[PDB]
Order: sequence, then structure tokens, then C-alpha cells
Amino acid sequence: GASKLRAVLEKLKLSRDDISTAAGMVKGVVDHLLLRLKCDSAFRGVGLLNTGSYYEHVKISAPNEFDVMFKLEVPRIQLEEYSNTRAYYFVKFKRNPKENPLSQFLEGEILSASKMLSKFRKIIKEEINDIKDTDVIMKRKRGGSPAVTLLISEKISVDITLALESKSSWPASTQEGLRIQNWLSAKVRKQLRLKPFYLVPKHAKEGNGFQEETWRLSFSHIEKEILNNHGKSKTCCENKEEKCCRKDCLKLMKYLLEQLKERFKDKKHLDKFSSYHVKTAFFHVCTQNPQDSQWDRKDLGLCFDNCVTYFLQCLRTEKLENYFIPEFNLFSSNLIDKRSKEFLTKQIEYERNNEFPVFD
Ligand SMILES: O=C(O)Cn1c(-c2cscn2)nc2ccccc21
Ligand SMILES: [Zn+2]
Repeated sequence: GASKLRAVLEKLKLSRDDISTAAGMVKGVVDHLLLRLKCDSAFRGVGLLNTGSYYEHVKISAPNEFDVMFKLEVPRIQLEEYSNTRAYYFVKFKRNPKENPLSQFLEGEILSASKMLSKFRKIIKEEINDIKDTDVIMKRKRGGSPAVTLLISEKISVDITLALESKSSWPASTQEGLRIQNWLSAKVRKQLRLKPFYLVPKHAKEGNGFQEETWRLSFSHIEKEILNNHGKSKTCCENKEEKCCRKDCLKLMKYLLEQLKERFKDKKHLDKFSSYHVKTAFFHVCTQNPQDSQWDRKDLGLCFDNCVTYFLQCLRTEKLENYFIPEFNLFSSNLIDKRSKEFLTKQIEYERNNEFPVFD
């Protein structure tokens, strides 16, 4: 029902005002933090990376929650892949001169994530304590990559993550990734792959213990660009004759998962699932249907059923390739146990069989 779904989306559009006001409230604090952060010799080249659901224009239903990324430029780095993970790497440095301002964090030849995260939280703390014009508090440490967590005006929660920026060529694991050749063209793929890639501090788990000095690949900027320039036609969604329902589908998937996570928040089954899974699956569906005509607005129902159908498959086969790192499985049994996937499958299938009552 392309009408009921659009009723849901119209209902969703009402939150944009509050999400934008809160976004402004966040930006005000963030800019200050960055200006002050640029003072340290180590975090000199720190900058703001404007990516995420908000800048992708798909952020919904969470005004008091935000995620921001601080990017830092590392000139020349030698990357060492950790145990065929294809996504996690050790950061070494190409040259010998102590031009490196991060020499202080170098634990051996390998760059330590723990040390730099410590200095990051320390400086951020020292600076949030200084300003009293804005009621900003620093929350306790729980997460890994989203290392810093702030509370603005005792209302807004901001997840601050650190990211290294490398202008070098993308790692070999991304070779067969970003299959947009038949969709956004090969010229565009080449242009995009000429852009830098990022690394967020994350630990991998091979078993009982952890490796705490690893960095995981990040391409959020590429995701942003792909999302905000999503058509085979350059004038896609710029006129009435060329209006597609891609972003609508993504929004609907996100809302579906959100509602389902809210319905069973007390049972912890769906805790491991996030919106990135939905986004990834969506990108795969975009690759499957490269034509704008396959995303016509009038077919909003069908297209949505195409996305769900794919996502479900990913849940059943326990396979969801990272759109940039094909050999990395987001839905591997190591990451998410079968019981959770089967539960999510059960619920989604129920919803689809009862005309999505969760949409009302
Ligand atoms: O860090 C990011 O940019 C997002 N991301 C997630 C993820 C899982 S739940 C939210 N995000 N899993 C990944 C695995 C490999 C590379 C990137 C991955
Ligand atoms: Zn479009």
C-alpha cells in the first residue's frame, strides 16, 4: 500500500524541526570543542566530519540523541591487516623522521588506540569543564569507538567518535567493494575511490580475549555522498517527472527496525541490530536495481517489499556483506547469534503478513 506507507512517512516528517533545533544545539558545543581541541600539538589537524543520518537527511525519531565524528589527518601510514579480518588494521608509519606529532602514542612500531583515546577523553574533559555558558557534562565510558559521550543541557546526548584520515589508496580488501558501476557509473566509482578513507578505534574478538590496538575501516563520507546523489540520472528527484522512492524506502526500513526494537526493548533479543545493517542491505538492493525506473514513486509499496525481502534473506542465511568490504560479514554467527536473527525474522514476517500494524 503505497498510500499507507506515505502516511507513515508524512507522520515521520513532523520531527524534522525538533531534530534540526537539537542539531543546532549540538553544533554550537561541537565547534567550540574543535576550536579548543586544535590547540594540542597531537590533535592539531583535527576537524569535523559532517556525516551520519542527520547529514544524510534520513535521521528520524531521536532528537535528544546525536552522533558526531572528529577526523584527524595522518599524513603517511603503513597498514597491517589483523588476522584476515579485512576490516581491522594496525596503524604503523611509513617514514622514520619524528615529524610525527603522534610519536607520544606510539607503543612500539604500532600506533596505540588506547593511549590516543585516553588523551582524547582527557582533553575533551578538560575543555568541557572550562565552559559554563553551556551546561555540558561528560558521561561515563562504556563503548569502544564511540569513546566520548556528552550531555547537553541535561537533555541532548552526543556520541563523539575519533577517526584517522588517510589520503592514501584504499586497502586491498575494498577492491571488489562499492559495486556502483551499473548504477552510479564507473567514472563516479573511480572519483569516489580517489577520496580518502577513515579509521575508527575498534577492537576485534577472536575468542576469550581482545586485541585493543586495532582500527576498523570507515567510509561514512562515501555513504553520505552516495545517499545524497542516489540516481542514475543527475537530475533525479530534482523534478516531478523524475521522482524516486529510494530514501523513502530507507527511512521506512529504519523506522521498522526502530519500532521493533522499541517493542521488545525489555528482552534484549534485538540489541545487536543497528541502522547500519538496514543501510547496508539498502545499498545492496540499490545495486540489484540500478535503474531509476525500478524506484518509481508509484511503486513505493513494491520497492519497500523488495528491501524487506532482501533483509529477511540476509537474516535467514546469516550473510550481510559490508558494502565496501565484501569479505566482511555483518551477520556472521560470531557477531550475532542465530536466535536473534530468527526472532527478528519472525517479527518482520508477522508485520508484513498483517499489513504492518507497527506502522500505527
Ligand atoms: O564503523 C562503521 O563505519 C560502521 N560499521 C559497522 C557497524 C555495525 S553496527 C553500526 N555500525 N560495522 C562495520 C564493519 C566494518 C566496517 C564498518 C562498520
Ligand atoms: Zn531520486
